[PDB]
Amino acid sequence: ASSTFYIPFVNEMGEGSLEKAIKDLNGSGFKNALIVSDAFMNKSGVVKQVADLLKAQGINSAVYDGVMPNPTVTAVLEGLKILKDNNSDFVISLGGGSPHDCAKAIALVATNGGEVKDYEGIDKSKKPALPLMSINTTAGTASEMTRFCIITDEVRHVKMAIVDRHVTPMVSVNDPLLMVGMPKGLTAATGMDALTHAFEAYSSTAATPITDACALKAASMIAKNLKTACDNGKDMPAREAMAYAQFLAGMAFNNASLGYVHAMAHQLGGYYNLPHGVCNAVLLPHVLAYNASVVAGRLKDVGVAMGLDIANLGDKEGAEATIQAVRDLAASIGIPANLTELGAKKEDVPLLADHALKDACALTNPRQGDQKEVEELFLSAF
Amino acid sequence: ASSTFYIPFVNEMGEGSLEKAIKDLNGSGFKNALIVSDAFMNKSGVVKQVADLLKAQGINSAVYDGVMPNPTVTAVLEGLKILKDNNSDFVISLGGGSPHDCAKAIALVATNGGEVKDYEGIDKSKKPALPLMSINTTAGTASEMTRFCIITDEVRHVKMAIVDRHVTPMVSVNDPLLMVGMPKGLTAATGMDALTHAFEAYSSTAATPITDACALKAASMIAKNLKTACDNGKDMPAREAMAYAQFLAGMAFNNASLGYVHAMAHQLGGYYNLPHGVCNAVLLPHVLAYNASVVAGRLKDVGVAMGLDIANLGDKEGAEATIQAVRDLAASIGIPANLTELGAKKEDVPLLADHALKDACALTNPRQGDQKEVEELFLSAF
Ligand SMILES: NC(=O)c1ccc[n+]([C@@H]2O[C@H](COP(=O)([O-])OP(=O)(O)OC[C@H]3O[C@@H](n4cnc5c(N)ncnc54)[C@H](O)[C@@H]3O)[C@@H](O)[C@H]2O)c1
Ligand SMILES: NC(=O)c1ccc[n+]([C@@H]2O[C@H](COP(=O)([O-])OP(=O)(O)OC[C@H]3O[C@@H](n4cnc5c(N)ncnc54)[C@H](O)[C@@H]3O)[C@@H](O)[C@H]2O)c1
Ligand SMILES: [Fe+2]
Ligand SMILES: [Fe+2]
Repeated sequence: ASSTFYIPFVNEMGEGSLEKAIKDLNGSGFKNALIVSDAFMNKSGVVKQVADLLKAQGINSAVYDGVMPNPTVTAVLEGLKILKDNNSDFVISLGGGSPHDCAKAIALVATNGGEVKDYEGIDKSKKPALPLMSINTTAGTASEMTRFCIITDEVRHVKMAIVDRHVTPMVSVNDPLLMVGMPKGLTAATGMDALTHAFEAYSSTAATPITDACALKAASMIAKNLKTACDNGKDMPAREAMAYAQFLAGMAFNNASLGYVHAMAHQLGGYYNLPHGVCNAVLLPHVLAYNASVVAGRLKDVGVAMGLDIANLGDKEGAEATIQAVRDLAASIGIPANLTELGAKKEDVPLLADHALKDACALTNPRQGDQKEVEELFLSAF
Repeated sequence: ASSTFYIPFVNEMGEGSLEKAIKDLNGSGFKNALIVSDAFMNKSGVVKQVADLLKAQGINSAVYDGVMPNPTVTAVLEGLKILKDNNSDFVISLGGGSPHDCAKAIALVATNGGEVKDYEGIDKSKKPALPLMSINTTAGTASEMTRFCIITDEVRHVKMAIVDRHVTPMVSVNDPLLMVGMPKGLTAATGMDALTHAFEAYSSTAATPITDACALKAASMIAKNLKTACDNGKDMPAREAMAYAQFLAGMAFNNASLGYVHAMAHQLGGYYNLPHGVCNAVLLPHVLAYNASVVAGRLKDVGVAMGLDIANLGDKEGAEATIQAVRDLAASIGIPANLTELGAKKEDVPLLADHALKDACALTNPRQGDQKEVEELFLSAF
């Protein structure tokens, strides 16, 4: 239906895929890698691990661990500098979403024009970014496989969006071994983010038969494995399932886009720098009820995929039960009860709702609302 | 077991996807294209169509329409000659699986030099093929998105399989506008080929959560639209659904690989010069029954995705009902009833089985047999 499916040419997954991925670099002609990650990744030795595997392949590396949650333009320039001083010939992002976005920005500018803003928009760059490999460590973002790059400009205090086929990593890596170390909180929040991606992509007005297939399979796997990974981060089968699941969710949202959960969430965790993952998790149930008036039938499909015994229910009751199941799941893994517990203030709703309707994710939401409707939706999230 | 998921980074689909894909070449830098197609595509004017759209973007093009079913080394060589004399900077395949494979080979050799036979096997090429855009016109092969390139050596009558991430097209195009012209025979054939891909991918020992989801969705869409597309090729929705379906089947088989149906069918064609699509179509049900002893349960899963009322049946029964549904679907769209009609001769069975066991697709079949069993499988299809 006049659509486009974006995704990396190569996506390595499963236990041991990291070594496989690095091993595949031998003979590639790369000599100097730029490892873009965060403080924690470098501290716990994950960076070292990569650097050594790389050395065993005759490839040296330089490290930039100055990435903070919700990347910034200063982080990028910071990486470009380190990149230049080491004359890096390729980039490797390591960690959760933040490192990938920063890395995508580094690699794009590395081979293209100047500042980041010059690429704020859709397919702005004319040249492919420097080869980029993204190694994911959380089970919920999928930023390692998206063509999205959101860099925050602390000047104008506005977050720029770079939707470009050129920021799609050349190779994505989802090795569950690097995920076993996720504490319960990050596991629950990123997993609920993955679930949100499935729900919003499946509900999107830009949905295709492909995104639908991936979205439902993702919700199914998350429904059968998120609780386990939260109650036992060492359960390798559950970790591998979530890695696959979060990728499937990405296959879906990277191409069908999202909705009001994210449009609204980006405002709480944007102006109030809250952890992306949880904001979506708490908002999800409430947005589903709102959208249920238009896509009750499809919310039921998701509930059915989730293993719920509702196939015989009408779409209305099926959607409610699915909405209830999401609430029960969130509660079972420690997700906050409402925005009140997130530190949000009801007096900020009018501002949040206005900026929410402005978010690019709001465009594909199945139900379109006005200022009043988004404000009341917010207030109900408290 | 860890896995890898291969796919072009950009995949354009739906009505109008052709115009979008060509428009996106603007500012790409490509000024001279080698269009690889066949006699039909050229005479019917599809080649001119594409050539003209390229012109509107200031891109010249040279055509090679010598491709025939089961692309050969000779065809590859001729195409490289035209490429050379025109110094084409990128390749565009146009048509079904034959042009895509021929184009992948031409593109791979253009940058890697040597001969086609040198790349037979896994990831043998050292450099990425010349940029390649694949425009698919049949609804069943998906070769516009795979990392497989099958070329036939006419001199010694030998099919060579090139399994290399470097042959993955840069951009795939699936515009149902180019599939509307498929005659009922080709619609039925390629449609059954896509269904075979789904079955074999779902039955494969290299299946993953991702290939499973894609395979099942492909089977569900085919069971719902193939018959409609055959009865009336002017039905755009049907054509578009078949296009997404065949792509989804490719998402599955390019990654989990195939099985005995293709292992055997590749021989019938590479010997009696029979159409790829029809060979698998007639063999499918006989191989499914053969494999039913090991994967009856998964075979039942496909049946359910196909909408069969077998959810409440046991695996053996569910599987048998699935296989019968396949036989009935094939009959309903005019697939020849057996290998005798195709012109296959029992006297050649011993050699067909021998080579079938040596086919790369055979390694993933869920049930491994021997010379005698494969010969008997063949004869059972006469
Ligand atoms: N394109 C979009 O619209 C979109 C969608 C979803 C998320 N995002 C972006 O993605 C980012 C969210 O990334 P995220 O939640 O994966 O994490 P971050 O938010 O990437 O990292 C969070 C923290 O978890 C740590 N961590 C990562 N893996 C770990 C492990 N295995 N064990 C222990 N600690 C680990 C990090 O070191 C860090 O301290 C945000 O910047 C968000 O805005 C963008
Ligand atoms: N992943 C892979 O690499 C892969 C998978 C399966 C099959 N294959 C290969 O692909 C080939 C099979 O290709 P196929 O069945 O698509 O067909 P071809 O075999 O591409 O073409 C068959 C005939 O159909 C015609 N045709 C194609 N599109 C048409 C249209 N829109 N309208 C009217 N006629 C049209 C052709 O001009 C030709 O006469 C085999 O050679 C096989 O080995 C490759
Ligand atoms: Fe998200
Ligand atoms: Fe096939």
